[PDB]
Amino acid sequence: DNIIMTAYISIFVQIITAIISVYGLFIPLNFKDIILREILILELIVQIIEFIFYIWLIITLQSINEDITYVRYFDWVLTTPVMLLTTVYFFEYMNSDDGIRKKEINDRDYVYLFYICLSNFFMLLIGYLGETKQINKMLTLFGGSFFLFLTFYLLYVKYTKENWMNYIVFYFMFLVWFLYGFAFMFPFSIKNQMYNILDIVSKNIYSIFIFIVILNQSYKLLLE
Repeated sequence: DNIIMTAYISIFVQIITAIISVYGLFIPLNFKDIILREILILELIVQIIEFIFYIWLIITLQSINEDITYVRYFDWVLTTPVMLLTTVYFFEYMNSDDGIRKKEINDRDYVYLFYICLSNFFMLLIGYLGETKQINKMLTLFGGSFFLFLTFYLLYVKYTKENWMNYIVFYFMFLVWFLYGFAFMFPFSIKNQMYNILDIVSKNIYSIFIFIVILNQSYKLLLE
């Protein structure tokens, strides 16, 4: 009952977040702030993949004859790299006194961003091998956690500055992603309830956060 229930809740919050996000795209910004729009567009692309998974889940859960948790990885392998890119864009936005856009960041940092996504890919591959019972759960937790910590280390040392704004965003995101590893430990029903709620936080709450930053910047523009 509780997987299907939390899946419907997720889908509700997905639809509300998509509405807020699309409105966000239209809100007037200074040219130096337009990377926030670039971020919201990528978050909406993520939402397309998330939605297809959640519709598949609610339809499929009617009649299930195996642990289908592994199917989430077909979503994660596409969405998590995009989410790491939008995190980099936000930190660069936050920490750049000068206007910066994704083209300039992508062109300059291509190699480093590739390695962030490669670390993240190895995390997911180890998780997938664990989820499909090809390696034991302890080895999965250790190997997956190693690559999670490597991904966030790479993010930290290149893209953070030493102030409260940076610590708050970085460490909240880190905790949320860590809890996907925590969830891995749990039996099928509890694990999938946890993933259903975590997706709301990692994906949808991030989009709403970006929307709020856009609202704040647009108001400054209106007032000036």
